[PDB]
Amino acid sequence: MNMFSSLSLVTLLLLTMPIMMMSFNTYKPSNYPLYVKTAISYAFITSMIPTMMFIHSGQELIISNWHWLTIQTLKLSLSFKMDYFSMMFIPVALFVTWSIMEFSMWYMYSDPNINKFFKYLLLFLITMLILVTANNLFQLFIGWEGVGIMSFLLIGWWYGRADANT
Amino acid sequence: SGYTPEEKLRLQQLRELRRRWLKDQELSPREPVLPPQRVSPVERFWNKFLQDGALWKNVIYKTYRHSIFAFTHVLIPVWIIHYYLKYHVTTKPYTIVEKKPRIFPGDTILETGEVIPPMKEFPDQHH
Amino acid sequence: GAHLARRYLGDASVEPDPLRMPTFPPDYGFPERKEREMVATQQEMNDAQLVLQQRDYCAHYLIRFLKCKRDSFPNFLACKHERHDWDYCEHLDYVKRMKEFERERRLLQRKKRREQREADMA
Amino acid sequence: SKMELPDYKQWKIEGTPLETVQEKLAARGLRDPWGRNEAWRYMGGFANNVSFVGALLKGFKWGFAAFVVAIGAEYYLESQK
Amino acid sequence: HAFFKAMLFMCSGSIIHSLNDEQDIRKMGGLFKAMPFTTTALIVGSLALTGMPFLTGFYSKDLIIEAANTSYTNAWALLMTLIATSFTAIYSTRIIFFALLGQPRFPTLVNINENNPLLINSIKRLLIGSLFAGYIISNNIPPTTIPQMTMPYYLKTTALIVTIL
Amino acid sequence: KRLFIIKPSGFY
Amino acid sequence: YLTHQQKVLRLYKRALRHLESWCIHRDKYRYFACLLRARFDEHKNEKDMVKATQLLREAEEEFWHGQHPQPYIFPESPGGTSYERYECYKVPEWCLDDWHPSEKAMYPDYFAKREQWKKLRRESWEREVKQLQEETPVGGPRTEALPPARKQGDLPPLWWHIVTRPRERPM
Amino acid sequence: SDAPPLTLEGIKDRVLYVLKLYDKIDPEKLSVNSHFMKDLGLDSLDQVEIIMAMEDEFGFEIPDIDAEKLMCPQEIVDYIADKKDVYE
Amino acid sequence: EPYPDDGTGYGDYPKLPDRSQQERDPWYDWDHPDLRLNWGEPMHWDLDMYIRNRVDTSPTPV
Amino acid sequence: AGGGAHIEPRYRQFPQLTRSQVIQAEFFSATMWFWILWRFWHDSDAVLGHFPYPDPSQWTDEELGIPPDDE
Amino acid sequence: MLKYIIPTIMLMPLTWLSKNNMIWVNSTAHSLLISFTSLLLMNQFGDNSLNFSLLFFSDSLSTPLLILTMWLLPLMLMASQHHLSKENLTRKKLFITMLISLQLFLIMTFTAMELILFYILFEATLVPTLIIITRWGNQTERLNAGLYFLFYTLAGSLPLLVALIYIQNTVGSLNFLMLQYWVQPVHNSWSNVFMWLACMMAFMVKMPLYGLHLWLPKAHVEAPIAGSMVLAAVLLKLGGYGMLRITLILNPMTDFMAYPFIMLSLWGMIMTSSICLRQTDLKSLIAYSSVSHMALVIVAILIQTPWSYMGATALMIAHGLTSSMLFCLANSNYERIHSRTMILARGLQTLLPLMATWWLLASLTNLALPPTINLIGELFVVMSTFSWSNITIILMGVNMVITALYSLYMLIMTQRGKYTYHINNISPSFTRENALMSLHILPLLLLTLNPKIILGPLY
Ligand SMILES: C[C@H](CCC(=O)O)[C@H]1CC[C@H]2[C@@H]3[C@H](O)C[C@@H]4C[C@H](O)CC[C@]4(C)[C@H]3C[C@H](O)[C@]12C
Ligand SMILES: *C(=O)CCCCCCCCCCCCC
Ligand SMILES: [Zn+2]
Repeated sequence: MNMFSSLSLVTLLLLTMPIMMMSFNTYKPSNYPLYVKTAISYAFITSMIPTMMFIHSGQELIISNWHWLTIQTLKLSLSFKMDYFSMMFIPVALFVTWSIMEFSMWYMYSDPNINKFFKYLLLFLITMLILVTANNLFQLFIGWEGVGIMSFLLIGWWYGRADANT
Repeated sequence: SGYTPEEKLRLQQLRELRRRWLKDQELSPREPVLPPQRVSPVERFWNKFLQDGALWKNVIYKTYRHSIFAFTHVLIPVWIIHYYLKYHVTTKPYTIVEKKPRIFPGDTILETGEVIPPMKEFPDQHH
Repeated sequence: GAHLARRYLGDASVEPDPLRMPTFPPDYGFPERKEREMVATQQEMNDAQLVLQQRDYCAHYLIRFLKCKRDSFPNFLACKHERHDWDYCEHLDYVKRMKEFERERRLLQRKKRREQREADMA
Repeated sequence: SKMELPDYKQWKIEGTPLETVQEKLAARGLRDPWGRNEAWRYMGGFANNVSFVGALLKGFKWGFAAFVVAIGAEYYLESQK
Repeated sequence: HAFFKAMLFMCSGSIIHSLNDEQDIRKMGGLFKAMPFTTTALIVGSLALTGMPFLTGFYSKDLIIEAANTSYTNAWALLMTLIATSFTAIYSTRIIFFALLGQPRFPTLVNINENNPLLINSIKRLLIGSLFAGYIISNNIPPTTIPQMTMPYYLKTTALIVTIL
Repeated sequence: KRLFIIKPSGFY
Repeated sequence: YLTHQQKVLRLYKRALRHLESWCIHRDKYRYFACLLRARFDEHKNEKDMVKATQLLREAEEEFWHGQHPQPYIFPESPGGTSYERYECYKVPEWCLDDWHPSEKAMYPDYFAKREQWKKLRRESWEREVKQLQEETPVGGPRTEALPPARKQGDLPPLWWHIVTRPRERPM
Repeated sequence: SDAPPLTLEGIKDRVLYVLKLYDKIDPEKLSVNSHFMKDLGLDSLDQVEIIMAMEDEFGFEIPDIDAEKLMCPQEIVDYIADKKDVYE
Repeated sequence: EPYPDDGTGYGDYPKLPDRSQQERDPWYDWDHPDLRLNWGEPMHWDLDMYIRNRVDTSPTPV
Repeated sequence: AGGGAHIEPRYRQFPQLTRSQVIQAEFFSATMWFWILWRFWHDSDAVLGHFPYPDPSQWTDEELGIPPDDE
Repeated sequence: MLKYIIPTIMLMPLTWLSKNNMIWVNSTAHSLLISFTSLLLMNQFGDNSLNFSLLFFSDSLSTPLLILTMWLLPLMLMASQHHLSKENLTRKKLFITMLISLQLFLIMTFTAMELILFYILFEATLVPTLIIITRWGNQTERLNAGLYFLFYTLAGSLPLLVALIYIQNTVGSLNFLMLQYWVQPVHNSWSNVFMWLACMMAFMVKMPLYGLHLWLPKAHVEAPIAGSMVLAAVLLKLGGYGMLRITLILNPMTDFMAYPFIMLSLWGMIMTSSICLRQTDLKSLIAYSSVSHMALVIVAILIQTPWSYMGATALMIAHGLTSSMLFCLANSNYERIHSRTMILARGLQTLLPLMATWWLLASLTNLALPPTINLIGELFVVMSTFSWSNITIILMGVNMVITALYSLYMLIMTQRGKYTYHINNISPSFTRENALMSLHILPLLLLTLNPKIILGPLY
């Protein structure tokens, strides 16, 4: 239970490490696109371990780690569902994202704000995983709206282009 | 009906200013005049250790980059999560709930030694 | 499907309604109708956590196959033989639920002959 | 650098589909001035190109060769031991 | 779908950069040999989308049509799905024909380069995944339904026939 | 061939 | 206002582009571009001015009915896929007057050189103002375009922004 | 963008290289300074095709308010030069 | 042309044609290229509805 | 960016290639066809048919237990 | 509550007895210390409120409104340092005196245990607010704005005065604690209909209710930056706080008397949100946003469910920080271009990269991006109104669409696009401007982690 649970949260925690370091804890902007890409790579490996266990014995568990808010008889706890849908989709999304970030290092190489672009590509992934592993609707709603707003910023990346803002 | 004599003269005059202005937009070898940047001794070791190509050793260097990454980004976070899960989350009821394992006939329960009788005879056939 | 044209473009009271499958009297009509046996009675089915719909009759076939998968791991290519056994059992189960289609279809073309025989007797 | 433009006296319309345009516009008393401007698209490496069926069949000769040996390879240790 | 749909965009992205940010297929073509690696993945993915047998996409796309045809479904809705599957091949062939076959319509001075290791590896991994992902997932996910496998000869290959047609 | 990129003051 | 010559020339420019979009293939474009080129030659000798207009109003109508529903657009034009894609990178030049010395010293040559242009503009401005006011009708200016440098030394009036406009590909 | 910057010499070489497959301008008579109405006497509508030829060679499309004003193969270099910030 | 004196409050504000800013020469040198206006040009009563990010009234092929 | 082989953009001509590009590009194409061919051989039932479809027309009225028409 | 009243009074001597060049430093510093001490009001119990004395008490409804009030005073002093730069010293120290006197009336208003003491201080806030608008407004319309802001409030406040006194002669006490135990039901008679309106219309005007809102676009737009911040951050919540209290003694008549005011709010919510789509003034656009957001508070208070009250409290606090932040962002542009027209300065993200980040964060909270307290408050009101009537989801869903349209339209018309060519005085963002925005958003974002402290007495 400990290995399955621990490896199923480190995947969500690892992806946030590049975002936290953007508060000027390790200032290496030139390496950030590679730093963010490598983080996705290790997230995929850590995700496979809980995925294999589900394939092996069908193991499946909930993780209601943090009690956030109790509205009378409605207790909202940040809860992660690790089941068929999440165990199988999480490796795929990270595996695909792994390829995209490596591709972006080349396609977006000349962009003056490639660091900002790789922060937004990583913010979307975090919100997608919140959506995927959500166990209660409110938490799902957090990710549901999260992907929507990141899509807005990425589409309007070239904000001087009036057609992009539209 | 091309350019009137004035228009060609103006364009050339502007083009003489324009292409001089763009020439101003170049940086001398000294530029940018960066401040004195400190280099950590750990950085000095690898810069002097790599130097020439030496493709054979670059395999280790990537391991050093990955060894640190697997330490600060995997080993440290998993220690925090396991400590958090094993002593604060699991010490409260139903915070972690496991779907009970799928039991099958002809198996032994590791906890009580119970044995589930196998299924009846199969009236099966070939192909 | 092909009989759909026979119920939409053609006659109506010949094909059996999928939602009104045989309401005719009980097994009477076929001498010595038996009862299909069940191997995993109540607890074996509710111990592998089989899906609510999967455990129809071949649960024992499914339970046997799921036993191999939990054991053959990481050899996922294995257990191919057991899957075919479970698939074949459902194939027979599909034809059995398909016999009742033609079975009632002919019981309808036979029921109209008596209806038409009496109608035209005068 | 001083990139070198290939010699221009090598764009021959004849022997290419652009020539057939000349055979057509001649029937009405006109010529294609830019036929030699588009000539570089039909000659050289660009000359000829696989069809749609051939494109799908890319790298099929080797794969079938691996298949025939592969199935036979399995057959050897199939009914031997 | 994630494996090969993502692969097509990256391959499409490769064509865009080489042709100086040109996305109109009416200014492409003759790239089958100029960029063989992008061509391979693009053709590989375009086949995965259309549902070639035994290729990531077949193990999900075709299983749906078999279940759709053999279910208490809506007649008109079923016809739309089958007609759409045919439309998948038509516009997929539009991408291949107008950007890989024929003669190049693109301008004269163009940098058609594909040797960048980042570009190749990004496509390569999905190219591997675009072929074997369907087989691996389908043979590891535990069963959760009673799939239908007996059907008329024309309801087990309609997706294959319509796409070829 | 390094050109000067004009940017708004990033110091403040 | 456009001239009757230009309108025919424009309609010829559009027709080939819209014609090109329909054809796709270069070989078929030449076979059909010439025929369209031929049809203009038929009335190219027209000198009626009342039937040339009549055909032109039928030339535009013919073009409109058969115009492409998705004409090709070069990907930096008003409608292309990269139009204004770099306007976010086109910072003005006056923003450098607000730079901090700690970062202005990063390019000692650049800003020493800049003062030359400001002097070249601050001293030249009064001459540029004088030139425009003395080459204009008493009522006021009647068209666009400005007189170029008449004598030596003086630069064209209203040259600063035209010369110093942000580079079209800043980064 | 990985596209090498266009050099001033490169543009002019490309311009003539375009105006040497026309089959309507004498290769031995056209130079950097060669009008289309006053020196070599070319058709007005041929300018449109000449302009179209340049656009398909450089990508960017010239407006039909200054393209008409360009009948001087060198001037085409002048216009293209001051549309891609080419100074050398 | 003043707006009709129907008493809805338009006053003596010119009724310019209901043409979208997208229907302006994209190649002309505007004072405000994004909005396609000339400094001092009287502005349409609904200029904020006819900017390029909003209602467009350009001719359609059909 | 990356290795940067820096294959110069040539003028009107066929773009330059490299040995690695063609070798790997052709490599997977062979793998795709081998994978299609290999899986077709072992399990062709999953692509054509699993179990023969029993025609209900070529049956009898006895296996279904249809009572005699004369009662 | 004397531990917060006396320090607030002592800021006035501090300003007047401080050095001529240290008025801003001293007032800002000591006002931040008073804000810090206000965190002691969170000693709240699950059964009883924190009752200090016969005059003052602080429950879970008053506490969040007190902390926002005392936290807002330091931020108003930072925002005022620019336009009060060529002002003579005596008038600068009078301007600060009005701001301090306004906070003093506000904290006592939010803690008055007696509803007539609540009324006096409730009305006492008009005097300093009117003086700030009319004496330190930049336009000629400020004089007309004060008249609208004054007579709209007094047109509804005076009937409330009569109703409150009538209640005391009937019940015997206007002490709030007593009313919780002596409240009697209200019969359905014409006399009680006008007792209901008199007790409520004084607060509808201040919320404001749709129809009775014409003063807000005139007062919030002509007021100086400090006036707008307090006007939209706290003074609008005076109406909300009033209803949450006085609706205790209006049951069961609120069941049907609320219908006309729910349709004005539910529909007026859509109308005012739509108005923001076509505003030519950036400050005016933000003013109409407050009307749309406060329409939810009126609905939540008038349907009287545990979820509606929880949402209303979080919405009032959430809107207080957001509305104040938006006014500050709009003023930074004004301090440079000196014009409120929204279409005059564009593409500002190219000249002020960091200020554009504040614009994005401000806009996202305005459109209720989860899990911000803006969404938590709005979501709870939507859940409660659905049970009130399932059809209301249509109106509160359409409002969500319009709210996102005008919030991002505001973010696109100023920050994106092409920079204005003829504007060359857009200097970089001062540390004062950047720190002013960070103080609005950081507490707003931090409250998400522990939001139970802004959910009101019914948590
Ligand atoms: C391992 C990865 C890729 C380098 C490689 O090819 O091995 C390299 C690229 C840049 C590196 C990161 C950046 O240097 C920034 C950080 C620097 C510190 O050493 C802490 C880890 C830190 C986050 C590094 C972890 C890792 O070594 C990184 C991510
Ligand atoms: C039963 O429901 C059949 C549904 C199948 C619908 C698709 C029919 C396609 C037939 C195409 C003609 C092929 C004739 C060989
Ligand atoms: Zn100012």
